[PDB]
Amino acid sequence: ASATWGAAYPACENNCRKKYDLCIRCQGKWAGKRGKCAAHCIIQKNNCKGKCKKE
Repeated sequence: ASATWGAAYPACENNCRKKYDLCIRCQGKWAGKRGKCAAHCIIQKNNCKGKCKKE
């Protein structure tokens, strides 16, 4: 009706969805930082949703 967007930029955000899932290196990279390997990486896919989407 009005706020009909998302299929124009999708990548812009999808990139962080993959990223979030390509960032959880709870092993090695996050050798013990597990608790945050997760949270940390999820806030990415989510921050993205505020840079590409309006909802």
